[PDB]
Amino acid sequence: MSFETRFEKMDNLLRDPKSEVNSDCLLDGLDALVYDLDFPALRKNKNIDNFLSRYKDTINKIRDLRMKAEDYEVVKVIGRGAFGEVQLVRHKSTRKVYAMKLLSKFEMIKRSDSAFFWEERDIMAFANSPWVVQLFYAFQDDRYLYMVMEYMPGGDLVNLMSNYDVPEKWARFYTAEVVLALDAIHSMGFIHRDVKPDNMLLDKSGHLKLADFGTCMKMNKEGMVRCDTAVGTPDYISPEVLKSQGGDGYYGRECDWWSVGVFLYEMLVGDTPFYADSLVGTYSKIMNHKNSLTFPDDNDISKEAKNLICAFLTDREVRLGRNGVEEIKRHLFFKNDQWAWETLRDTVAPVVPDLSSDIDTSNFDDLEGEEETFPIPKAFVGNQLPFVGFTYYSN
Amino acid sequence: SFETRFEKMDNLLRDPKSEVNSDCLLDGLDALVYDLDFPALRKNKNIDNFLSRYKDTINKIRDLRMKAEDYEVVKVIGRGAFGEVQLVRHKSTRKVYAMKLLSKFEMIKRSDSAFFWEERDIMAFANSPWVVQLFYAFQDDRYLYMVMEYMPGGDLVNLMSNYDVPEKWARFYTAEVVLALDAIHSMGFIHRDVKPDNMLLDKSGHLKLADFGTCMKMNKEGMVRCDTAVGTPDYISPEVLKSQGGDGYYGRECDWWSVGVFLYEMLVGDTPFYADSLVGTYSKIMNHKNSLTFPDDNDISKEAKNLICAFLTDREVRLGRNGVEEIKRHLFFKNDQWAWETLRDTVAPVVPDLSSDIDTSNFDDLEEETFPIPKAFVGNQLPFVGFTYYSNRRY
Ligand SMILES: CS(=O)(=O)Nc1cccc(CC(=O)Nc2nc(-c3c[nH]c4ncccc34)cs2)c1
Ligand SMILES: CS(=O)(=O)Nc1cccc(CC(=O)Nc2nc(-c3c[nH]c4ncccc34)cs2)c1
Repeated sequence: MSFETRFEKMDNLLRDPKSEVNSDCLLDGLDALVYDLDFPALRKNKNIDNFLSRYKDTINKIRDLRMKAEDYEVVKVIGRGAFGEVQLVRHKSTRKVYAMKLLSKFEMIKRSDSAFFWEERDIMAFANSPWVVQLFYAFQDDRYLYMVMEYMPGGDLVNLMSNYDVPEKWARFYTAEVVLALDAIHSMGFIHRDVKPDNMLLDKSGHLKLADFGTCMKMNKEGMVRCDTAVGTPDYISPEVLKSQGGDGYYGRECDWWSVGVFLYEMLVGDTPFYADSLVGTYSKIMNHKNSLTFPDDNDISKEAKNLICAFLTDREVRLGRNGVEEIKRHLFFKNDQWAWETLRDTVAPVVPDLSSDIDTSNFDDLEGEEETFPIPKAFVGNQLPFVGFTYYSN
Repeated sequence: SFETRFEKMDNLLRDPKSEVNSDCLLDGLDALVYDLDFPALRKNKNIDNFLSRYKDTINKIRDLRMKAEDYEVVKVIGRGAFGEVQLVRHKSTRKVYAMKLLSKFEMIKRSDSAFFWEERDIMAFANSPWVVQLFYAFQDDRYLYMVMEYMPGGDLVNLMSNYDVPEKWARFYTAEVVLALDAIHSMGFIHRDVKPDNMLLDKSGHLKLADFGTCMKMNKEGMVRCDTAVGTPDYISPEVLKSQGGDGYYGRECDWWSVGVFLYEMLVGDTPFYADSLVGTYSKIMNHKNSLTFPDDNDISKEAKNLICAFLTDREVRLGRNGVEEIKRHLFFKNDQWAWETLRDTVAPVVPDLSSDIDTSNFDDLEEETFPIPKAFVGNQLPFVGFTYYSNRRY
C-alpha cells in the first residue's frame, strides 16, 4: 500500500508471464490497434491517422523483431482440423525441431467459438507435467495464432491401435498413464471434455502425454463446469456432456472418466462401444448405454477389464472416480507386477519408438481450399481484439 | 540474428525515450479501454467481449498506476486557457509539488500545436538548475498532468509588482535569464515566449525558466520555420511578429529581444512598447526604431540603456547574433559581487523567508467542459498515448 510497493507491484505485473498486462500482451494490444485502424475509411479521422503515422516506423520494427511465422522452416503437415493445422517445423536459427499448431483468426471470428484457445495456451504453457505437451512460444499475426510445442515423435494412440491388436498388459499401461495424465489436468482445475486416442501422444521413450486441450474448461468453486456448446463426433463423449445441449446442466470431472472406459473398450474390443454410421446414431446409443453396451463372445477380455469398462460406462452417480482417483487406482484391472503407479513414467514402455533422426516423421501420415481473408471495414470492427494477450515466450 | 533480436526488443521496452516503453504501452491499453467503453460501441461483440475480459485487469492497472486522486490539492496557484497549475501534496510520500493540468478536451477542440510533448521532454531530460524539473507525467480520460518541482519564491511578475527594482538586482535577474536561456539554446530549443511570468524563484531566490509550452527545436542551421506568430504581445520580437507562411525563418535571437523587454520593464516600470489597446502594442513593436524611448529616469545608467537598445534592435544587428559571450562581455554586467561561472552559487538579492514546505505567500489565489459520448469509434485518447513519465523514467 506504500508508494514503492505500488510501483514494484506494477513493475512485476509487466514481467509476470501469467499477467494480463505483461510486455507481450501490452505489445499485442498496440499491434492490434495498428492492424484494426489501418484502413483508408478510418484514417479520415485525424486522431486515428496521426496515431498510425506516428507509430508506423516503430510498429514495423516491433513486427520484425518479435517472433514471426517466417522464423520457422516447415517440414511436414502432420495434422489438420476445421480451423487449423499442426505442422512439424524447425526453427531456422536455433535448428531446434518443434510441432506448431496454426489457427486461422478469420475462421474463428466467422464461426465464433474464439475463446477455446485460451485454456489450450495456459494448460500447455504453465502445466509443468510430464503428462502435458509443453508450449514454448505462442505468437500471432493478422491472419493466424501459432503454438510452438514439443514434438512427440511416437505418434498418437490411433496409429498404435491401428497397427496392433493391443494385448491386455499394454492396455493396462496406456490406461494407467491416461488416469495419471487426466488427474494432472484435474489437479490444475480443468475438465478435458473430449479425451480420445487422437489426443494421446507418445514421446521418444514411448510414454504418454495428453494433447489438444481445445475442449478444456476451468472448473468452478465446486469442481464443476456448464456449457451451451455443440460437440462433434460423440463417440468418446459422456451422457452428461451430451445432455448439456444448451447449458441444460452442470457436470464434474467424472465426464473424463467415461471417455477412459471408451478408450479401454476400444483397445481391447477393437471398436468404440457406441459406434453407429450416422452421428445421431452414436448419440442414441450413448444415451441408452444401459442396453447398448455389449461385449463380444471371444472372452479375450478378462473379468476385471470387463468390470473397469462397465464401472466407467455407467451414469455419473455411480461412476468409478466419483470419489476421486484413488478408487480407480485401487481397481483390480490395474493389479500388476511390472509397475507401480508412483514410478510408471520411469518404467520401460510397451512400444518404444525406434527413430531415424531428430525429424523422423514415420509415425505421422503425410498431408495434402484457398485462404479466406477479413474484408476491408468501413468502420472500426476490431477483429484483432479477441486475441490481444495470446503471445507467450519462454526464457 | 536471434538473442540480438530479443535484447534489441527488451531494451526498447526499458528506454525512457522509446515510443514502445512500458509507459507508452500501458497508456495504449488504458486508451483502448477508455475509448471503447460506450454503450453504442459495446453493441459490437469483439469490443464488448474484449472490454469484459480486460475489466478486472484494467481497473487493477488504473489503481496501481499514478492517478490524480493520489495528490491532495493545496491551492490553484495558476491558470491558463487549457489548464491550471496547482500546489499539491502527494498523499503517500508527503512530498510537495506543482502540478500542471491540461484539459484533453480543450486541446483536441483546436490546439494547432501538440506543444505538451516538448514541454514534457525539456522539463524531464534538461538536467539544468535553470529549468523546472518534471518528476512524473500521467493522464486520464479528461486531463494530462505534469508533476514538477514547486518554486516557492514566486515569479518575477510578483517581485516587480512589490519592489522598485534597483539596477544591481536587475543585473542579477538578467544574468540568470541569459544563463537559463543559453541552456535551452544548448539543448537546441528556442523558448519563443520569454517573459517575467515564466521566471520562477527557488527557495534560495535563484531563477529557473518555466512554461516551455511555446518551445521548438532548431534545425541544423539553428533556425525555426513557423508560418504563424507565437509568444506574448509585449515581449514578441518584430520577426516572430511578421513571421508569414513563406517567410518565418528565425533563430535564437528572438529570445534575446524578450530579454531587452524584461530589462526595460524592471528598470522603467512599464513595457517599452506598451500601449492602451493590444493592437497599439503591435504597432509600436514594428516601429521600435522610433517608439523605444526612455523617461527622465536619472537612475537608468548609460550601460543599462545601451544593453536594452542592443537587444531592442532588428535581428541583423541584435546583441547575441554572434553568441552568448558577446552579451556576457557587456559593460552592464560589469560587477564585483558575482562571476558568471559561479552566479547560481552567489547569495540572491531577495531570499524567500518561508513559513513551511507548503508556504504559498508568493502566489495569489484563483477560484466541466467535456467530450461528448461518441456514437462510433473516434479515438479521442490516441493523440496522448505515451505521455506518461512513471514506469520507464530517467534516474
Ligand atoms: C479442432 S480445431 O480446428 O479447433 N483445431 C485444430 C486444428 C488442427 C489440428 C488440431 C489437432 C491438434 O490439436 N493437434 C495438436 N497437436 C499437438 C502436438 C504437440 N506435439 C506434437 N507432436 C507431434 C504431433 C502433434 C503434436 C498438440 S494439439 C486441432
Ligand atoms: C495557456 S495554456 O492553458 O496553454 N497553459 C497553461 C495552463 C495553466 C497555467 C499555465 C502557466 C504555466 O505554464 N505555469 C507553469 N508553472 C510551472 C511551475 C513549475 N514549478 C512551479 N512552482 C510554482 C508555480 C508554478 C510552477 C511550470 S509551467 C499555462
